[PDB]
Amino acid sequence: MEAKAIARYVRISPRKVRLVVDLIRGKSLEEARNILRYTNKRGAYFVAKVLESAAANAVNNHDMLEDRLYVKAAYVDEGPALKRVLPRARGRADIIKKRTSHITVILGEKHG
Amino acid sequence: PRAKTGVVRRRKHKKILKLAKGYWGLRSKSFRKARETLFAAGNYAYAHRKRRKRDFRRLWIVRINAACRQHGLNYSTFIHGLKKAGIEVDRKNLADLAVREPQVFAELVERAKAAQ
Amino acid sequence: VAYSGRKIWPQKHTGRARHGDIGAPIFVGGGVVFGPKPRDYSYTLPKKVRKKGLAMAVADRAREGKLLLVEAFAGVNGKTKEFLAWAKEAGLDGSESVLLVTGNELVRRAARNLPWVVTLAPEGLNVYDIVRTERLVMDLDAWEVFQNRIG
Amino acid sequence: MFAIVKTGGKQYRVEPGLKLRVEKLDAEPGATVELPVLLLGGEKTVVGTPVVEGASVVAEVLGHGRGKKILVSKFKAKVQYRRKKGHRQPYTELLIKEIRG
Amino acid sequence: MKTYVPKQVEPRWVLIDAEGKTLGRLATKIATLLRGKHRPDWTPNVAMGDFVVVVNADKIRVTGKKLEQKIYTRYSGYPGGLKKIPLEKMLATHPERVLEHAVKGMLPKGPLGRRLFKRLKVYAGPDHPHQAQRPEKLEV
Amino acid sequence: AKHPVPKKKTSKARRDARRSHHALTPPTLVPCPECKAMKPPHTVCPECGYYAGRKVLEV
RNA sequence: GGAUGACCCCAGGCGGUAGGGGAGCGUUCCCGAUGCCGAUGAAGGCCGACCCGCGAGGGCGGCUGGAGGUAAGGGAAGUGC
RNA sequence: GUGGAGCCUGGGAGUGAGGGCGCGAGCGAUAACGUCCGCGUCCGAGCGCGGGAACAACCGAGACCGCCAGCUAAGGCCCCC
RNA sequence: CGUGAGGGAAAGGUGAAAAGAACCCCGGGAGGGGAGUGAAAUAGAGCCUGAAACCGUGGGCUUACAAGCAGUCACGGCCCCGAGGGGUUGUGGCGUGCCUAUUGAAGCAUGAGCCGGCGACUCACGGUCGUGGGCGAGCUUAAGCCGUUGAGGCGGAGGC
Ligand SMILES: [Mg+2]
Ligand SMILES: [Mg+2]
Ligand SMILES: [Mg+2]
Ligand SMILES: [Mg+2]
Ligand SMILES: [Mg+2]
Ligand SMILES: [Mg+2]
Ligand SMILES: [Mg+2]
Ligand SMILES: [Mg+2]
Ligand SMILES: [Mg+2]
Ligand SMILES: [Mg+2]
Ligand SMILES: [Mg+2]
Ligand SMILES: [Mg+2]
Ligand SMILES: [Mg+2]
Ligand SMILES: [Mg+2]
Ligand SMILES: [Mg+2]
Ligand SMILES: [Mg+2]
Ligand SMILES: [Mg+2]
Ligand SMILES: [Mg+2]
Ligand SMILES: [Mg+2]
Ligand SMILES: [Mg+2]
Ligand SMILES: [Mg+2]
Ligand SMILES: [Mg+2]
Ligand SMILES: [Mg+2]
Ligand SMILES: [Mg+2]
Ligand SMILES: [Mg+2]
Ligand SMILES: [Mg+2]
Ligand SMILES: [Mg+2]
Ligand SMILES: [Mg+2]
Ligand SMILES: [Mg+2]
Ligand SMILES: [Mg+2]
Ligand SMILES: [Mg+2]
Ligand SMILES: [Mg+2]
Ligand SMILES: [Mg+2]
Ligand SMILES: [Mg+2]
Ligand SMILES: [Mg+2]
Ligand SMILES: [Mg+2]
Ligand SMILES: [Mg+2]
Ligand SMILES: [Mg+2]
Ligand SMILES: [Mg+2]
Ligand SMILES: [Mg+2]
Ligand SMILES: [Mg+2]
Ligand SMILES: [Mg+2]
Ligand SMILES: [Mg+2]
Ligand SMILES: [Mg+2]
Ligand SMILES: [Mg+2]
Ligand SMILES: [Mg+2]
Ligand SMILES: [Mg+2]
Ligand SMILES: [Mg+2]
Ligand SMILES: [Mg+2]
Ligand SMILES: [Mg+2]
Ligand SMILES: [Mg+2]
Ligand SMILES: [Mg+2]
Ligand SMILES: [Mg+2]
Ligand SMILES: [Mg+2]
Ligand SMILES: [Mg+2]
Ligand SMILES: [Mg+2]
Ligand SMILES: [Mg+2]
Ligand SMILES: [Mg+2]
Ligand SMILES: [Mg+2]
Ligand SMILES: [Mg+2]
Ligand SMILES: [Mg+2]
Ligand SMILES: [Mg+2]
Ligand SMILES: [Mg+2]
Ligand SMILES: [Mg+2]
Ligand SMILES: [Mg+2]
Ligand SMILES: [Mg+2]
Ligand SMILES: [Mg+2]
Ligand SMILES: [Mg+2]
Ligand SMILES: [Mg+2]
Ligand SMILES: [Mg+2]
Ligand SMILES: [Mg+2]
Ligand SMILES: [Mg+2]
Ligand SMILES: [Mg+2]
Ligand SMILES: [Mg+2]
Ligand SMILES: [Mg+2]
Ligand SMILES: [Mg+2]
Ligand SMILES: [Mg+2]
Ligand SMILES: [Mg+2]
Ligand SMILES: [Mg+2]
Ligand SMILES: [Mg+2]
Ligand SMILES: [Mg+2]
Ligand SMILES: [Mg+2]
Ligand SMILES: [Mg+2]
Ligand SMILES: [Mg+2]
Ligand SMILES: [Mg+2]
Ligand SMILES: [Mg+2]
Ligand SMILES: [Mg+2]
Ligand SMILES: [Mg+2]
Ligand SMILES: [Mg+2]
Ligand SMILES: [Mg+2]
Ligand SMILES: [Mg+2]
Ligand SMILES: [Mg+2]
Ligand SMILES: [Mg+2]
Ligand SMILES: [Mg+2]
Ligand SMILES: [Mg+2]
Ligand SMILES: [Mg+2]
Ligand SMILES: [Mg+2]
Ligand SMILES: [Mg+2]
Ligand SMILES: [Mg+2]
Ligand SMILES: [Mg+2]
Ligand SMILES: [Mg+2]
Ligand SMILES: [Mg+2]
Ligand SMILES: [Mg+2]
Ligand SMILES: [Mg+2]
Ligand SMILES: [Mg+2]
Ligand SMILES: [Mg+2]
Ligand SMILES: [Mg+2]
Ligand SMILES: [Mg+2]
Ligand SMILES: [Mg+2]
Ligand SMILES: [Mg+2]
Ligand SMILES: [Mg+2]
Ligand SMILES: [Mg+2]
Ligand SMILES: [Mg+2]
Ligand SMILES: [Mg+2]
Ligand SMILES: [Mg+2]
Ligand SMILES: [Mg+2]
Ligand SMILES: [Mg+2]
Ligand SMILES: [Mg+2]
Ligand SMILES: [Mg+2]
Ligand SMILES: [Mg+2]
Ligand SMILES: [Mg+2]
Ligand SMILES: [Mg+2]
Ligand SMILES: [Mg+2]
Ligand SMILES: [Mg+2]
Ligand SMILES: [Mg+2]
Ligand SMILES: [Mg+2]
Ligand SMILES: [Mg+2]
Ligand SMILES: [Mg+2]
Ligand SMILES: [Mg+2]
Ligand SMILES: [Mg+2]
Ligand SMILES: [Mg+2]
Ligand SMILES: [Mg+2]
Ligand SMILES: [Mg+2]
Ligand SMILES: [Mg+2]
Ligand SMILES: [Mg+2]
Ligand SMILES: [Mg+2]
Ligand SMILES: [Mg+2]
Ligand SMILES: [Mg+2]
Ligand SMILES: [Mg+2]
Ligand SMILES: [Mg+2]
Ligand SMILES: [Mg+2]
Ligand SMILES: [Mg+2]
Ligand SMILES: [Mg+2]
Ligand SMILES: [Mg+2]
Ligand SMILES: [Mg+2]
Ligand SMILES: [Mg+2]
Ligand SMILES: [Mg+2]
Ligand SMILES: [Mg+2]
Ligand SMILES: [Mg+2]
Ligand SMILES: [Mg+2]
Ligand SMILES: [Mg+2]
Ligand SMILES: [Mg+2]
Ligand SMILES: [Mg+2]
Ligand SMILES: [Mg+2]
Ligand SMILES: [Mg+2]
Ligand SMILES: [Mg+2]
Ligand SMILES: [Mg+2]
Ligand SMILES: [Mg+2]
Ligand SMILES: [Mg+2]
Ligand SMILES: [Mg+2]
Ligand SMILES: [Mg+2]
Ligand SMILES: [Mg+2]
Ligand SMILES: [Mg+2]
Ligand SMILES: [Mg+2]
Ligand SMILES: [Mg+2]
Ligand SMILES: [Mg+2]
Ligand SMILES: [Mg+2]
Ligand SMILES: [Mg+2]
Ligand SMILES: [Mg+2]
Ligand SMILES: [Mg+2]
Ligand SMILES: [Zn+2]
Repeated sequence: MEAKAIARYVRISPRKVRLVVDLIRGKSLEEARNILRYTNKRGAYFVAKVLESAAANAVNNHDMLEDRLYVKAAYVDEGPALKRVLPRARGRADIIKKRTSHITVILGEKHG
Repeated sequence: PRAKTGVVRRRKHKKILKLAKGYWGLRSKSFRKARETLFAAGNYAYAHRKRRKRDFRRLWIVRINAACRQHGLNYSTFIHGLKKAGIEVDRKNLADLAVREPQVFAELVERAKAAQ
Repeated sequence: VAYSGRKIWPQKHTGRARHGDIGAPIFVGGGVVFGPKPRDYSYTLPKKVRKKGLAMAVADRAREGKLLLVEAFAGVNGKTKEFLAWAKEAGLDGSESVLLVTGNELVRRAARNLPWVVTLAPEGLNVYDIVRTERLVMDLDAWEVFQNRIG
Repeated sequence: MFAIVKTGGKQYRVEPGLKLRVEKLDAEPGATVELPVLLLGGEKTVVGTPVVEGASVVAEVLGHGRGKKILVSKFKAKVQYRRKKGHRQPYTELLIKEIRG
Repeated sequence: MKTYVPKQVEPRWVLIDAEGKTLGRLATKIATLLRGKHRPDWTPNVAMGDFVVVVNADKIRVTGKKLEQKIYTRYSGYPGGLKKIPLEKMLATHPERVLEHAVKGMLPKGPLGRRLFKRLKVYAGPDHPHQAQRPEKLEV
Repeated sequence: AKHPVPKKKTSKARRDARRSHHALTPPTLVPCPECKAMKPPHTVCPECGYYAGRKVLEV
């Protein structure tokens, strides 16, 4: 049995969040929580909520035990980018892409 | 009436791109790069089909030569002896003989010396 | 095309390709090159060819034995059920498509709605319709004017 | 006991029980054929000069087929010369029945 | 029938007394032994030659005035980094390098020939430390 | 200066090779000897406010 | 050879830019079609180491897709990047 | 001498920047990867193949496709080969 | 956008029917997990199909003594599917991108970041050959008129 949670359209650049998501793949739920708590990155906040929300579903909807849960799989996909203008010198305009993430966490049970 | 590109072009590209599977980077992913690589690969094959026939013969000649010198004569002597003997067993088979059936090869070496 | 005739950006020195107006067929939304315009596809096929074609088309059916001439149309008076009666009676069960040619409007009205029947005034006889069909059925009055056109 | 035969411009070492692909032969499937012999070896050893007179190898023809398609492609740069030709080589499959020494 | 290919076989060890021999002419034979072209089952894409032990490398002999005139050369990549060492000195300082440098240039370039040169064990002076391998003495 | 510029697009392979050092090291944490919760060493425990065996801070 | 592009046998030609000629493939549309294929699944998409073709291509099978498609033979072009 | 020979009428072109090499000249300096003619050749279009370390035009040779068969050309046969 | 005359876009599709997802759970929300609707929910409104470039996760093979237009030919190792085949690549051989322009380009000469879609030899009238048919010392109508409503006929002025 698995349980998952997906935060879509998170306004942070995929490349940045993955750095944090990579930190908790294959970790026990307790270990991951410990890591995200003291990881000095903006992404840590977001990855945290998806982890908890996935753990929630595991205990609530899917008949799994919080004391067995580990991060079986986790990944960030990229969502639609938010394009914005950045005025440069000599009249030229640049286009900044404020990117977007779809964060997924999938939880499984470590029997024994 | 109008006949827009529609389906035709995507299909032509996929043919190529499937043929280019396994290649490095854009060569297996980009249609244009795939095509440039496939052109080279067509000429290489044709050329290497022709040269495979050479590549093996040279191996055969090296091997026949190795077994000949064990019996005190060289390849160039061995072949001439065979010609004078009128033996027409080819180099593909001579080499196989030289390794699998050494006593049979010995006999051929004998007739090669006898011929001159 | 609707757009302006202004040169969209200077000839040289921009680092972009050279262009004129955006109505140019190279642009999306621009004009088409050598596309269709209103056209008259008709032409004047030699009268002797047409005439000869009519004769030939009838002859081909006649040779097959698919051609039938009729003197009159018994009980048909403008009702489809009536034509079906007579049609059946003539060996026309609808298993073969029939071009019915007669000047009797009443007979044409009764038979026009059949899926397997094309109908024609004798002045309207033509090789397309003849070739399209499997059988040709003619009013003697029609067969008479047919004789006049190909004579 | 092995034999060395010669069919279709090429030479092969055959033993009974072996299946073999050679150039296409003009012979109905199921028929049997005698192949020329250049050398017999194993127990006795006889050296054909160039062929050995009394000896022949009897093979049954299992069938005829066409080899897997090779794409022979020709391209000349800066000239717009490109050629694509598909080639399947005909072949006949033999089963070596006996070696008539 | 597709051509025979040998599975890996136990490598033969060989011993050569280089004393009094002509440098270049002994070099070729060792290269040959290394390649394995003396074996009827030779295959060009695998290391299947002999291991070749050479002794008395310092006692190699050379014709003409090469002892004074043969200049071995090394480039360091720095400006003015071209070092010229004549044969006399090379024998006087690292004599086993003479047979080595010769044999190396007669082996094929690339990964394989590079590993074939590793199968060449050359020593100056009559003694070699491979008695464990029990090398077969060759006259060449 | 004359405005240096990349000569070729960086390949997906070379881009990713450059990033072989970009991996994060997980935070270094030890248990708090009072409340067993994990925390950075040499820092006053944010869970129970204990450091050096005594209460230092309200949490 | 047989009598005609029915297939077989023997022989010779077949590098190719500008360029001439020939034979085909596929795309949109019309006649064929008041027909035929189609929810027991149209088109389109993703596969295939299978089948036919020198090739352009055409089949067949699996997944997707969920309402269209369209033969033999002919016709006409906004017809192949 | 029956040849992708030749001649006649007609349809369709492309070309009208050539280049190396050998031999015969002019020009130049018995200079130029020079220049301008002549006869031939090859590259052009044979940047397809073997040789010349590599190298359009030097030597060998005109590549329809296939073969893990055979003979040779130039060039080669101590090792790389 | 432009002072102004003037220039001038992009942007269509859930489903048969909103039946447009009550309630519960994590979350500040966004989002998601169950429940429910539906024939179908990777039909969930950022909605038919959903190609490619591009980004990622997992798996198999492989790579830290090696010299490269990235392939190709041979052999071997490993993985897969069941005298065969598919994937992968260690070693060995061979190997100067595509296009354009040029006497000559891998060329340190032009163009091209990559992918998808738009994108260039047509039409009218006349001419000149060839060709498929009709009639042949003759051939043919034009505008129009009648008929049809995807029916054809008449019309001889004129032209060759
Ligand atoms: Mg950190
Ligand atoms: Mg909980
Ligand atoms: Mg400006
Ligand atoms: Mg950008
Ligand atoms: Mg940007
Ligand atoms: Mg299109
Ligand atoms: Mg295409
Ligand atoms: Mg397309
Ligand atoms: Mg497709
Ligand atoms: Mg296609
Ligand atoms: Mg690959
Ligand atoms: Mg491969
Ligand atoms: Mg790739
Ligand atoms: Mg890559
Ligand atoms: Mg890609
Ligand atoms: Mg190709
Ligand atoms: Mg070939
Ligand atoms: Mg070749
Ligand atoms: Mg040969
Ligand atoms: Mg050859
Ligand atoms: Mg070889
Ligand atoms: Mg000898
Ligand atoms: Mg000979
Ligand atoms: Mg021979
Ligand atoms: Mg306008
Ligand atoms: Mg306007
Ligand atoms: Mg204007
Ligand atoms: Mg103007
Ligand atoms: Mg204007
Ligand atoms: Mg630019
Ligand atoms: Mg640009
Ligand atoms: Mg401009
Ligand atoms: Mg323009
Ligand atoms: Mg305009
Ligand atoms: Mg528009
Ligand atoms: Mg338009
Ligand atoms: Mg428009
Ligand atoms: Mg257009
Ligand atoms: Mg135009
Ligand atoms: Mg037009
Ligand atoms: Mg009009
Ligand atoms: Mg016309
Ligand atoms: Mg008209
Ligand atoms: Mg009707
Ligand atoms: Mg009707
Ligand atoms: Mg009908
Ligand atoms: Mg009708
Ligand atoms: Mg033969
Ligand atoms: Mg067997
Ligand atoms: Mg054959
Ligand atoms: Mg075969
Ligand atoms: Mg070329
Ligand atoms: Mg080239
Ligand atoms: Mg090119
Ligand atoms: Mg050229
Ligand atoms: Mg080309
Ligand atoms: Mg020896
Ligand atoms: Mg010497
Ligand atoms: Mg030392
Ligand atoms: Mg080499
Ligand atoms: Mg400066
Ligand atoms: Mg400067
Ligand atoms: Mg600078
Ligand atoms: Mg400055
Ligand atoms: Mg700069
Ligand atoms: Mg640059
Ligand atoms: Mg990239
Ligand atoms: Mg990657
Ligand atoms: Mg890098
Ligand atoms: Mg810290
Ligand atoms: Mg507290
Ligand atoms: Mg022939
Ligand atoms: Mg030829
Ligand atoms: Mg040709
Ligand atoms: Mg030209
Ligand atoms: Mg022709
Ligand atoms: Mg097409
Ligand atoms: Mg067509
Ligand atoms: Mg219809
Ligand atoms: Mg219909
Ligand atoms: Mg049905
Ligand atoms: Mg259904
Ligand atoms: Mg289905
Ligand atoms: Mg369609
Ligand atoms: Mg297909
Ligand atoms: Mg379905
Ligand atoms: Mg389908
Ligand atoms: Mg409908
Ligand atoms: Mg279709
Ligand atoms: Mg149709
Ligand atoms: Mg058709
Ligand atoms: Mg028709
Ligand atoms: Mg039209
Ligand atoms: Mg067009
Ligand atoms: Mg000719
Ligand atoms: Mg000629
Ligand atoms: Mg002419
Ligand atoms: Mg023409
Ligand atoms: Mg033309
Ligand atoms: Mg010109
Ligand atoms: Mg001129
Ligand atoms: Mg001129
Ligand atoms: Mg000139
Ligand atoms: Mg000139
Ligand atoms: Mg001379
Ligand atoms: Mg001269
Ligand atoms: Mg002069
Ligand atoms: Mg002088
Ligand atoms: Mg010159
Ligand atoms: Mg000169
Ligand atoms: Mg001169
Ligand atoms: Mg000349
Ligand atoms: Mg030219
Ligand atoms: Mg050449
Ligand atoms: Mg020529
Ligand atoms: Mg060469
Ligand atoms: Mg050459
Ligand atoms: Mg060479
Ligand atoms: Mg070369
Ligand atoms: Mg050259
Ligand atoms: Mg030169
Ligand atoms: Mg020979
Ligand atoms: Mg010679
Ligand atoms: Mg040499
Ligand atoms: Mg010699
Ligand atoms: Mg070397
Ligand atoms: Mg050799
Ligand atoms: Mg203004
Ligand atoms: Mg304004
Ligand atoms: Mg304007
Ligand atoms: Mg626009
Ligand atoms: Mg709808
Ligand atoms: Mg609707
Ligand atoms: Mg709440
Ligand atoms: Mg709550
Ligand atoms: Mg708040
Ligand atoms: Mg919600
Ligand atoms: Mg959730
Ligand atoms: Mg929900
Ligand atoms: Mg249900
Ligand atoms: Mg159903
Ligand atoms: Mg789906
Ligand atoms: Mg759907
Ligand atoms: Mg969708
Ligand atoms: Mg729909
Ligand atoms: Mg999507
Ligand atoms: Mg995709
Ligand atoms: Mg991976
Ligand atoms: Mg090293
Ligand atoms: Mg290694
Ligand atoms: Mg392999
Ligand atoms: Mg395999
Ligand atoms: Mg390789
Ligand atoms: Mg070159
Ligand atoms: Mg190309
Ligand atoms: Mg130019
Ligand atoms: Mg130029
Ligand atoms: Mg020039
Ligand atoms: Mg280059
Ligand atoms: Mg370039
Ligand atoms: Mg470059
Ligand atoms: Mg230029
Ligand atoms: Mg260009
Ligand atoms: Mg750009
Ligand atoms: Mg790309
Ligand atoms: Mg034209
Ligand atoms: Mg005409
Ligand atoms: Mg006529
Ligand atoms: Mg008339
Ligand atoms: Mg006139
Ligand atoms: Zn604490």
